[PDB]
Amino acid sequence: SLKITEVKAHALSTPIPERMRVESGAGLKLNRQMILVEVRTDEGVTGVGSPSGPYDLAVLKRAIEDVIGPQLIGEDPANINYLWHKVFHGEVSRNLGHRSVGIAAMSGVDIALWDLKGRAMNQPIYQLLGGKFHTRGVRAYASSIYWDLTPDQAADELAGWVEQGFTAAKLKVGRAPRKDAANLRAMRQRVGADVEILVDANQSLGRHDALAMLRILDEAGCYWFEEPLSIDDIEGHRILRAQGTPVRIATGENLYTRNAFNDYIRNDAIDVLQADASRAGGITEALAISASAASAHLAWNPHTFNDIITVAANLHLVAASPHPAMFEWDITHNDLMTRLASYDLKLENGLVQPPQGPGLGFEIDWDFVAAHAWKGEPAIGAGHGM
Amino acid sequence: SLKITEVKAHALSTPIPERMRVESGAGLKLNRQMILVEVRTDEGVTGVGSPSGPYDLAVLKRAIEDVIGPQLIGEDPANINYLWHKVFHGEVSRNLGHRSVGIAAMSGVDIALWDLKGRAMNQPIYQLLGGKFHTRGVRAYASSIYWDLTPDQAADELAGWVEQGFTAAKLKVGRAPRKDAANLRAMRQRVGADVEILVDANQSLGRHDALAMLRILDEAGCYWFEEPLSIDDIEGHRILRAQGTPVRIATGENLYTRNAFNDYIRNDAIDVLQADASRAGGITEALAISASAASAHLAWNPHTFNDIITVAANLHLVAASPHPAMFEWDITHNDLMTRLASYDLKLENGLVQPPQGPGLGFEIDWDFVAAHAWKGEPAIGAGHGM
Ligand SMILES: O=C(O)[C@@H](O)[C@H](O)[C@@H](O)C(=O)O
Ligand SMILES: [Mg+2]
Ligand SMILES: [Mg+2]
Ligand SMILES: [Mg+2]
Ligand SMILES: [Mg+2]
Repeated sequence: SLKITEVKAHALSTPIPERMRVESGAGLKLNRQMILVEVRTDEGVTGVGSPSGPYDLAVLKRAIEDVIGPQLIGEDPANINYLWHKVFHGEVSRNLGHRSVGIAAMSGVDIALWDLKGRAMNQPIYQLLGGKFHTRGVRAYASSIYWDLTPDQAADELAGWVEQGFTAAKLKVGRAPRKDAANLRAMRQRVGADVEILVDANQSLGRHDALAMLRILDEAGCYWFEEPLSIDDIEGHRILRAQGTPVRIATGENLYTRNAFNDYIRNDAIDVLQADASRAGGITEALAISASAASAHLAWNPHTFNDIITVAANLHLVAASPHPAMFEWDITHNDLMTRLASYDLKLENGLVQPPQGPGLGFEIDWDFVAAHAWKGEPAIGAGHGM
Repeated sequence: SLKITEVKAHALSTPIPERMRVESGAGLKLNRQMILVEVRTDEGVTGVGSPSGPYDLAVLKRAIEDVIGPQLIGEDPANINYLWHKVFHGEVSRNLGHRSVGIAAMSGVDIALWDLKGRAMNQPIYQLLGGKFHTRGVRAYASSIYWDLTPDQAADELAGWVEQGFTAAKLKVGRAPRKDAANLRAMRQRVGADVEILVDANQSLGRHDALAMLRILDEAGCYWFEEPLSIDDIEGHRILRAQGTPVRIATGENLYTRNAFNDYIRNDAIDVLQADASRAGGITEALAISASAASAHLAWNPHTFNDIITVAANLHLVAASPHPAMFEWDITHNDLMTRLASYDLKLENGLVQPPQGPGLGFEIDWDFVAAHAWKGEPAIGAGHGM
């Protein structure tokens, strides 16, 4: 058996050309950042992970190295299940908060343990998880068309992503619902019925404006309505779902652990659970959430948006899961999606395949890592919701 | 009008002699720690606060100075309501997590803004809040008799607090329910019916063991059963409450914002909301939670346990609130209760009075602060629940 010797958190920042910054309810993007988690062992088998973002990099680094890390040093990394609970009950729930950046931190470490396990076994993570369900590949969507566009421009951008091979894409909404509606109408007219259009309000709407928008989304045949409301308003989501439209009510990037999703399910408040393996507790926790969605006859389609590691970690699980595929793929300017690792976007008939190597299944460019150390740059401007 | 110039977070640690270290489901106490928040203005009016604990001090310091702080610099501190929302929607909810150490961090800053406001106005916080309801003083309880005692020892400790003037005290339970039961029985026999006995399991029990223990709490006429279960199991709390006993089901030190408590209320799952002004969002947020409890014909009795600032902040609110008083007073070894400030425990006929000075109502001993800089010591050993 191996023993964990170090838990490291590398803070990384990559720039965004001013014109390529995009804004949603989450704020105006400034620099694409991440923590690259590195778990080392006595025999030199290493796993890597990411706790997603945007979350302050110093907060993440401290939580990972100095709160979670000490619970892992000296432990057999093979006992991922034991270690999840040791960390959650020993430190994170009480001492970082039960639905928190500490849970995202745990997630990054958990992903690294799964990567380590796959590397030790010389198997891709999806093989450990029972192998593929989606044997031919996983249907992806282009994430996302952001604010600050006219309707013709939104339609142009959608048509562009479709030309690149995407069969689905997402639109950010929430600031100016009349403009959002005009954008959606133009988008649908441009591409026709065979392209799925998803909408994401980043918690920007109140209940009544969300009900008004849902009518529009229904008219436009939208696939889902993501974060239509504050994630704190469970009943509001039930109200939207109770309208009985074919538009799925989706949320989950900002909800943590299976406990959050259980509360939504018990209140008939969710169609699509979007728990991200890199945020909601780890691969370990996302597995449980995906299963719980299926038990309730609901869907799990994770949020994946931060870096190529968060994408890859979720993709292993999605490939292995019988849930209908609607796999988030960040198409915005992001060096962490292109230059961090050897795994790249490749669409065939609208589908992507999980990485095929051991663990997460690709190689990290450590020269790139060394050249992009964080120097205190901000990731994102102030969010909305006031 | 003033302008905020600096938001500082002083990391402090104070030791606990070996024999004085107590253990509960939250862990074995090692050092009593805090962040002392200091908000400065251009005209030299300063407010202080605390975001409670245990939470990692470096995580807190970074969140306060470098995540929350930048949203405050240059702002008029008088607009506490505006600033709460600027911070929550701008940064904390999404970028630190909606039920998180970030919320505790916000709470410390919010308390400091209220302290600053009171100092600027030359009024105690309770006067701003509409003045006293509890004009004669606030009934307190001794917090707490911890694990590791025999029944005779538990009864003697309780009798000791009664001799000191307390009309109520709390017992920690959950590791060995048969011993817990024996302790309670001995305690009740010793003091008779006129002393309130509270019980706190620190999330240690599952549903069936909690139902079994509730029968014994009922037999012993206990006032409340605090954190009987994981705070993530709302339905389990409903089950306990549905037994219809005179024992109140209490939770809240580990639940964040009014949203958590609304979910408990909507599920008929809570009798006593324990939202702490220094954890759950601030004085601003605790005010709303207290009001919401009253609207639902339930009680708000805050958790207050970390330092004299968290005690004082809650006491101003409790003094002003019509809720029946059951005010938590940390009687364990804690230099942050005795040496940080000029305000101390003064029990008269079982009651305490809020500080009478401006703002929080006492002065900080800055020499003590300077002499107790954190040097990386841990606050608490691994918690339980696994
Ligand atoms: O000592 C402990 O068990 C905790 O740190 C406290 O917060 C406790 O739950 C309480 O109600 O004051
Ligand atoms: Mg567990
Ligand atoms: Mg989203
Ligand atoms: Mg608000
Ligand atoms: Mg407690």
